Amino acid sequence: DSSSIKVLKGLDAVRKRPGMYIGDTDDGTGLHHMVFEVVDNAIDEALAGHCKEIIVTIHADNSVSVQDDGRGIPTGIHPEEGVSAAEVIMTVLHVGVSVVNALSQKLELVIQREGKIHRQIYEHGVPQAPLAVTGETEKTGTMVRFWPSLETFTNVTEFEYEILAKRLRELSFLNSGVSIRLRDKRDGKEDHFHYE
Ligand SMILES: CNc1cccc2cc(C(=O)Nc3ccc(C(=O)O)cc3)c(=O)[nH]c12
Repeated sequence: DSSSIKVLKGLDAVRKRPGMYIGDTDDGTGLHHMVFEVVDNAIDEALAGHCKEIIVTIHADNSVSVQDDGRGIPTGIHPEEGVSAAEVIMTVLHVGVSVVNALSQKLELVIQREGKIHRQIYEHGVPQAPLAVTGETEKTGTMVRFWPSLETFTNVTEFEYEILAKRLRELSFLNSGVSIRLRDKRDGKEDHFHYE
């Protein structure tokens, strides 16, 4: 199946030359760019008028989650490639959320839409299983939590609050109307960014 082959070549490509996709993997810039890429996806959903709140969280285990209250990534199985439209978005190259997926040792996807909660787990960009319904809900949105591969990233491996805060504040400025929360579980620090 062409599609599976393609996807794995893409993932492999990104892990072999991460500099070409995420930036420097020693100085922290690439590592923080992982967060910004995921956030940019949530910003699109806000720009489209479906997302009002985005929540960025620094977890104690040095992963980062991004939650929006948008529509939820479509979950219906694409006829054309045999898996959830969400998995296509998470894995197909073109920088795209697939790059962050490729360079994460684990990624967790939680989608709320059409009354159902769906969940999928990825490792180094590869799904452990197809997207599956775990429950019901009245809410909508997309939550992506990722744990960056320490095979890829060295030296600066811990997320730095201030670096995330500066960029998220910039993004709220550029995208007037979007409301962004940043919360650090390591010490309870939090901020709310919202402009005009
Ligand atoms: C944390 N959030 C987050 C992380 C990473 C990727 C995405 C991707 C989307 C997205 O693709 N939404 C979307 C919604 C509806 C439809 C439709 O046709 O109904 C098509 C696309 C998103 O909303 N949020 C994301």
